[PDB]
Amino acid sequence: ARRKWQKTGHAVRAIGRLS
Amino acid sequence: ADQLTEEQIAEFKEAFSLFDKDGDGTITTKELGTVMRSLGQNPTEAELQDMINEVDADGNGTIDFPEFLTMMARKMKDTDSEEEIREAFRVFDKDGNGYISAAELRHVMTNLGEKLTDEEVDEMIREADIDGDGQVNYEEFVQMMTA
Ligand SMILES: [Ca+2]
Ligand SMILES: [Ca+2]
Ligand SMILES: [Ca+2]
Ligand SMILES: [Ca+2]
Repeated sequence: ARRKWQKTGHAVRAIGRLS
Repeated sequence: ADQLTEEQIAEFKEAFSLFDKDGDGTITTKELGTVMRSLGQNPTEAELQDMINEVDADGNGTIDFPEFLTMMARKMKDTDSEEEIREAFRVFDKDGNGYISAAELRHVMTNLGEKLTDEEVDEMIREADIDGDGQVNYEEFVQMMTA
């Protein structure tokens, strides 16, 4: 579960950085 | 470590794989658009290409893991992280009540490409619920989305 949250957070972070 | 670690690289690879849904080693505009829609954004064609172009060091039009890692590792300005997290909450909190339910979490995770078990959904909720009120609020989500 913790890693799943971290993966999700990293996806959002990646979209922010890409933006 | 402010510095890049093996653990961090492995986590960034796990994130890369979420985008690279066909497992071919590169993220296309199609794959990036799909994840953005799962997170509540409908990017234009040109936005996808323009975004890829900024990180597409080898000029091939798509993002490989080295390019993704360089982007994720970079010491940065104006990452938009806080605002992007705020926006992302909206697809989780579909009824707008300020809390993410188990059903709500399960629904977004399915869109992101999971088939989570009941135990995993329940564990994800419980872990985020640091105030112990049984529910997951915006500030609790924020802590999980920077963990
Ligand atoms: Ca791919
Ligand atoms: Ca490339
Ligand atoms: Ca809700
Ligand atoms: Ca709570």
